[PDB]
Amino acid sequence: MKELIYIEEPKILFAHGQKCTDARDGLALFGPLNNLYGIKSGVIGTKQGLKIFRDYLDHIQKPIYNSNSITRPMFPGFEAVFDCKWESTGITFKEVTNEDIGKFLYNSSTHKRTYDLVSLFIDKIISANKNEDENVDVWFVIVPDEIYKYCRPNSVLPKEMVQTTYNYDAQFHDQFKARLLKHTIPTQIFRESTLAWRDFKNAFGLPIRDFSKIEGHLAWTISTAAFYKAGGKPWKLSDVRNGVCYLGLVYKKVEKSKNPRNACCAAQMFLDNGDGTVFKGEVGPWYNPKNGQYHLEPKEAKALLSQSLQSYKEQIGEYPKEVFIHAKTRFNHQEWDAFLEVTPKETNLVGVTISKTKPLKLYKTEGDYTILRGNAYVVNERSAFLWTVGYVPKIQTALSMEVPNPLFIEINKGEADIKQVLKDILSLTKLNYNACIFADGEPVTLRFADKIGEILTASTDIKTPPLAFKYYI
Amino acid sequence: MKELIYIEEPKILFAHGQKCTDARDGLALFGPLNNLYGIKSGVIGTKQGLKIFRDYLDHIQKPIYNSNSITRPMFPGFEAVFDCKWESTGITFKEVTNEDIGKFLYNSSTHKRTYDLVSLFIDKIISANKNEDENVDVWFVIVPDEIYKYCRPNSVLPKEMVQTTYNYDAQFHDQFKARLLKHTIPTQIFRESTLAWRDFKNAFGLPIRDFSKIEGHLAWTISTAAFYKAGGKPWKLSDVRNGVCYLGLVYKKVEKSKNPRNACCAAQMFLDNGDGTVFKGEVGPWYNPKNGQYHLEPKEAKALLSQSLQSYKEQIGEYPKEVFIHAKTRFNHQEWDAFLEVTPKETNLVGVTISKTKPLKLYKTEGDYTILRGNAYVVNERSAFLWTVGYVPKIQTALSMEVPNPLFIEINKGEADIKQVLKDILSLTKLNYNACIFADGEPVTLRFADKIGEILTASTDIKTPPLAFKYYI
Amino acid sequence: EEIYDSNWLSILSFPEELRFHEYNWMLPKRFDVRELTFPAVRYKNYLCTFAWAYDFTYHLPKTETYHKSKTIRIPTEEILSGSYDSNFIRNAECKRLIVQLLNKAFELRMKDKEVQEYEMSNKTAYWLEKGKLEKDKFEKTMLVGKQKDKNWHFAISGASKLYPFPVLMISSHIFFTADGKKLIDSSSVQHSSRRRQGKNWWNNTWRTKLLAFIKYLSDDDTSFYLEMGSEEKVFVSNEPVKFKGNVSYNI
Amino acid sequence: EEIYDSNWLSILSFPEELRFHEYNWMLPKRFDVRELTFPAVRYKNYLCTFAWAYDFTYHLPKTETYHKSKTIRIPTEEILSGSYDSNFIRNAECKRLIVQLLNKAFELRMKDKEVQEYEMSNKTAYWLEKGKLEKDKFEKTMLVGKQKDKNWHFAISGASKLYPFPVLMISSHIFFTADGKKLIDSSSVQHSSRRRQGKNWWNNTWRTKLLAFIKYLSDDDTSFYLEMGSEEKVFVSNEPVKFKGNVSYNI
DNA sequence: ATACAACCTACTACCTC
RNA sequence: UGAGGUAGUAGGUUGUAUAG
DNA sequence: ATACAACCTACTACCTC
RNA sequence: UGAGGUAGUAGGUUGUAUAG
Repeated sequence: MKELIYIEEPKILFAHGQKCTDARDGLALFGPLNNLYGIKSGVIGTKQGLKIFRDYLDHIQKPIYNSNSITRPMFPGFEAVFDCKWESTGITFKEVTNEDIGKFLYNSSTHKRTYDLVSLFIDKIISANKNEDENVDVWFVIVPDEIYKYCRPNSVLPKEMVQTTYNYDAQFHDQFKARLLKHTIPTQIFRESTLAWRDFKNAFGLPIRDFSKIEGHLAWTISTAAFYKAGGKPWKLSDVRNGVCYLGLVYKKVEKSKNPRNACCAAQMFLDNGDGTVFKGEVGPWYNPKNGQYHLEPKEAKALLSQSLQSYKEQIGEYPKEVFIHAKTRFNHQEWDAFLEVTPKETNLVGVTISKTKPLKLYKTEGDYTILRGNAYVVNERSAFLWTVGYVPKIQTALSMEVPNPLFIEINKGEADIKQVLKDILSLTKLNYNACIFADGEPVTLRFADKIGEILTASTDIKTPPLAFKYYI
Repeated sequence: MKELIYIEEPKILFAHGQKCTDARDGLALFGPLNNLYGIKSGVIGTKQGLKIFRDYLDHIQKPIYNSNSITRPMFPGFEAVFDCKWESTGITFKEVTNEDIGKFLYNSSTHKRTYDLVSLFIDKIISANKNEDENVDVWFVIVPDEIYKYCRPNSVLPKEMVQTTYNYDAQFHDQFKARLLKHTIPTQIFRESTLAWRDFKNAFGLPIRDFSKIEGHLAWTISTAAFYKAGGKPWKLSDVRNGVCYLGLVYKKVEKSKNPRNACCAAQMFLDNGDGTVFKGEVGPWYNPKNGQYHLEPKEAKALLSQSLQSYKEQIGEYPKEVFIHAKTRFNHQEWDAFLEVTPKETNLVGVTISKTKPLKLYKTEGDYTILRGNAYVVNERSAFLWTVGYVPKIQTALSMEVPNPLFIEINKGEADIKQVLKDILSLTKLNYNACIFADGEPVTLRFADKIGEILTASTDIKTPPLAFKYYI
Repeated sequence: EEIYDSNWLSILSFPEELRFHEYNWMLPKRFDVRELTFPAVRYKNYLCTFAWAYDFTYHLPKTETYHKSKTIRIPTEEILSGSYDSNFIRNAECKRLIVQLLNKAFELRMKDKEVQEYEMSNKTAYWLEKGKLEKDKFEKTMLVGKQKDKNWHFAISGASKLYPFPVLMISSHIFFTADGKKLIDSSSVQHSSRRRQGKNWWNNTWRTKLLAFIKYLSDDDTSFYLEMGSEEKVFVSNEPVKFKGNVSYNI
Repeated sequence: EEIYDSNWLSILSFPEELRFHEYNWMLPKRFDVRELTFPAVRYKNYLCTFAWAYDFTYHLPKTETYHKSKTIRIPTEEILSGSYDSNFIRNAECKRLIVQLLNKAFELRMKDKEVQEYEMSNKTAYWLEKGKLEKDKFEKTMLVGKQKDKNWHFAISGASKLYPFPVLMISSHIFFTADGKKLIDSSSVQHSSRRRQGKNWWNNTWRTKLLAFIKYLSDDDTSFYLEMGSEEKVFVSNEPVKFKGNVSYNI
């Protein structure tokens, strides 16, 4: 019998200075932090696909009800939740002719067809941004479903329908969002089945992406992403300690150049003067040679940490009093010495490793339900298991499907307090602005760093990428 | 006794498909064409200067009354006129410290100080655009008044206050708007005397820029520029013939490179499918060697006209049926043959020269008032004088101060109909979106082409400039 | 129906012939034609003028043996209509020659009437001295007045043109003097004073002064003349070209 | 207060000594230690094992003249506590050796009990044959069942670890057969079938099956053993490690 | 390179909407 | 440069014509 | 280059919010 | 890629140890 502590559910802040654990319930009742007068939407795609987006936006205009409101709260409509006018009138449409979208699609080479497909959309988006007087906050890009079948790695094109750049990723979304970074255009990619799906039917006749029970949460996530991309503050953390920068590092492979080059991307979160919460990318991607190193050299580690500390000072005025670096991978002594060299005397540096690999599963004695979320088995003052994925009563079930795997949190470097570290990671698991869910299974710094890395390993020709998340997520 | 015809006052279109001669009265009663839910304003400048902008925006929030409402209609407030929320709450502030703004100002060299001053603002604007989640439609840049004294050509710095890049213009505004073109950021520059002026006083004690009688029109022009820069349609033409592209050419000098290089910039206006009015830049700046040529070589003329025709076809589908090229300068046979070579058989090409140099002045027999605006002396089927600046009863006076000079309109090339040409130039004199006035004294194609040229002769390192006017005006 | 008064003075008549006298060697090259009493332009080896062959005898004693049959005199009506055009002279450059002659004649005629002169950036303007007129008011409209310590004067500049009609365009200006006789040397001071004075000069303040100055330059009740030569005179109407507009308004 | 059942089986006891026998020349290099009856790892010229010196006589007839005094046997309690560390062996690499020995012992013990084997990408899992159990239900919870034409079986994979405790982690898997004896060769088919079957396997459907399989592997009422050698056995508890949580909930 | 006429831009100053 | 208007400076080019 | 343990990412498939 | 979760494949690296 080993003791199993439980971290209290962190609370996020909403409009009027209110608090709630659930992001969906907080937004549905209290609203977002800032006031966006309206979202002017640009829609690029086939004229057939424009009808789908118009119908779906009209759908989300009205309140939406799902199968079980206790498990998944209903959607009260966009203008009621985010007090922002996102209408179907005033959208700027850029038609993509079916002939054009088919001419490049029917190609043997996946890389060339992906490059041409991405260009077909981004050229129109860039021209609309530059040489047009209309103002658009978010460019909603609708793609057909055969495209999704034949525009990504390992997509074998059928032989009967073959009719007819390699320095880029063979995936549509990553290259698409990588090539728009110079122009800073927030875009949202929609499959024609993600939008109105009842038309798309399989052999049995039921929709292949049958969302008959889950319209409410689909609309919730779509609306939250649209609000975030337009420059809105959905919610904020309320338990962030003063003088604490966080930073989170994720490594990715780059197949374009010989040797994966192991690009490292970081996401920085901290508190601002007053009460504002700062959460952005820290992107200077520091590429790592060797096939499987996944560690930073002293020069690049110094550059990364100096950039993060300077970004903190430029907004608060003094250096952070304590920094909690996260990473999926363990830190070795070389990069930690490099980090400590840049770090001043006052700042406390902590290196935390977060992984899902450890094969621990707690099955409860009786009852067809899994463990409560937030339970932590503190192995010792430097290592613990934390159940970020688990049961929470408000969502009426557990966030997983099978028995979840706990996060293994280890203070690889530094000293830190284990309970405080588990208290912050649980707080970090809340601020997922891409997904309007109760909580995330991984700390948001790691997830958004992974997204940044995925997008920036698609384009070789990037330079000084934006640090705002809306240009990636 | 020579006959003197009069062109009817052209009518512009407003919301609900309404018509009115006066832009101010049309906006005050009928509103703008499109719906902007709100204008999110970014303000960069000194903290002292932020207070001035906040106070002035609060001022223009309420209805404003001027000295004589018959001559200059009163301002009914921003939200009442443009049905758009432009509040003082929600502005994104970027402080410029007085120490920083003084460190580069007190410099002997005008070019270096101008470059550093421009950089001090544009770096903050670019960083806010890229690495921040706030959304801003227009970046309102406030500059002090000593800066305006010591940041432009031929500004002799006082010796007692001297404390301490040449490939750029020595003027703050032109370089400022030239260096932001890559990022497509609509900005508005405000002197601290253009905003709340009652604090700025001369030796006598009266404000140096005393606007005690003209608050209404000052607010009118400021609000119209702010609405246009945010992506709004203030008004549109209603008398544009189908299949008619216009285009207007203006030449400017470039002192940066040896030989003025006579950069040529064009502004294209035509009608779109349905009823929309297209009015944008046509900017591929075609530089002209020789010190005073002011004529285009066959290659550059072909490039210009091919670009304009292709831009028309890409939006309507077929080539224009008739093109009316305007220019301050006369066309020679070489560039006109170059133009006609690109032009198809169906399209009719007309080359019109517009100048103010001709010393004609009609003084009326009796009465201390000048001639009516719109009077035209048709010299012959190819040449005429047209009074774009003159009396119009609705504004209760004449648009000039002394006896105005008429515009000399000559069909230098092509055939054209003189009365139709004078009917279109008078219509063109209406769509000045930078100034909320009754009508302009020069056709808008020439004026906005001149503005584009002035901005693009400041930066040598420009490439594929945007064609939207909000990035220049 | 409204009648408008322009600033264009009609050129009522021209000399019958535009002459090109083959002075050649009789005309020294190192000599400026501006010191000639009558207007003349050195075109090729010809002297283009409306004057007689021996009108330049005082300045050119070597032309006393000139032969009149060498002149290639032209029927000016053909020039203005456009009929005349050949290798010797082109209609575009033959009408430009007459404009130069008319401009120089206007300058010399203004010199003859003893009106003070002020040089602008490009043109020259002719103002009136304090005391030249009776109390400085020709007709019933004052031409020279006071403003603080500056004596202000009304000046005009002339420029002959042939495109719409054969006309003489007149531009109006305001000039300032410290004592009424000598001109202020500061361009900025003169510009500021001119703006201040013109701040309150409306339609009838400009029109009446322009017409009064023109009537002062008049020599009879219908026109004045520019001296082409000992026998030839160009008559410029003192009544400006009038234009008739079919639409008007009232206060 | 709530009690939780983990998937970690406590390792109750270890052999007193971890032995490194200096087989040297008696051990041919071109020989794999996997064919040895008992777990052993070739470290330097030593054979690291918990077994006795002559337990490998059948596979190594040349070791019959080995001298027992050449062994550098180690007090395993020092290894687990961390006391033992020297130039000969490092505590980091001496605990990794025991994990390899325990993993190989688990594999051999699973081979001994005649449970069918399926290779994964990295690990190997042990499932039960259709008909091996009485009606295929050990204890009161079924381990092997039917789903359309696919006979599904519950399988487990073991991995010894020493970091939190000396424990054996067990991962649960579902495998499918076309006839109940031979395994489907399609990875995609097996993955889809496993997802379909696990769609409705909740907490007590996994926990009870895991505990039933462990109890099947049991040799007495409290544990089972992995055969280190002819005389040494590692005893792994059949009751998994239990955790006590101070907060719970109800439906 | 000088003179002219008929055409060109860049810049400063004041006044007014 | 919130704007538009009207001045006055400064420089330039083309077309001719005669001379270096 | 072979074996191991303890650590790593990239990709496809199904299920669920 | 509207999302999150759980699998199963595939490859890799480090640390040792013995051999080419």
